[PDB]
Amino acid sequence: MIINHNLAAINSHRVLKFQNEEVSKNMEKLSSGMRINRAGDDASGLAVSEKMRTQVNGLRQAERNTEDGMSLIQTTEGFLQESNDIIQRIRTLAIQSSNGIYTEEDRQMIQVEVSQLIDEVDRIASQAEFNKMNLLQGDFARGSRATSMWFHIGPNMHQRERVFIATMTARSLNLKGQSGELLSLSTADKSNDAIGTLDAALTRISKQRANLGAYFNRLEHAAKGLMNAYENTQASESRIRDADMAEETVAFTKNQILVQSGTAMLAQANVRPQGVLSLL
Repeated sequence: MIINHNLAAINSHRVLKFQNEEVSKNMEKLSSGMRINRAGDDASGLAVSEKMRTQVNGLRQAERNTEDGMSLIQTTEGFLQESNDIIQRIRTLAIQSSNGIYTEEDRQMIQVEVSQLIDEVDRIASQAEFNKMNLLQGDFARGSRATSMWFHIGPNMHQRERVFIATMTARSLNLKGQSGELLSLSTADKSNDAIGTLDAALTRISKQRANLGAYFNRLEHAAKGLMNAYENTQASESRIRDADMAEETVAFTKNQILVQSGTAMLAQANVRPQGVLSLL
């Protein structure tokens, strides 16, 4: 028997060391909880998982953006509500002032309230704000040269939609003139003519409310779609990257038993050449 080299021990050790490497890979997978932990396990799977992680993060952020845009729209509509109520009050006052039983003094008394209400409309226009941004002054109007409002409702580069808000000053409503002269109710004839102007202003405010309502409805649908897409994308990403722990435990236990058996066989092969010494 050859004792200068122990080939059985060499073979047993080689098998054992590669079994130990397999055990280490299993432990990595079990402690992290992810099937892919280093490049090499599945390169294309890792690339697809990273793209899907980008998509998941973007879908969550886009849903948050959609909620924020919803909040902005809701604030703007809430601001328009007060203006609509004020214009309704002014129209009722114009109906009353058209009657012939009133003198000029009573019409001036009505014009006092008209002046206060028109000033309140202008105050709403110039002071309605969202995150230090004016909403009703025409900054986001269709032909505006100041700025534009965009909502980024998608996880990718150009997935954004534009929102237009028109001007609700007493001027775009024709309650204030070019030189700043207020709408007048001080005479019966002018009060009668003021009914049509107030009707047109109510029409403009209603159109603006309809536009914002449509914007909100669309944002609702977009948010529901974004949540559904995010759930599906998380399902796909976890199906590609996350480890199944039952299978991993099975493989780990098998490799542990193999390591134990290989160690026993290495110990057995180490003492094998001791039988030669009986011949010396």
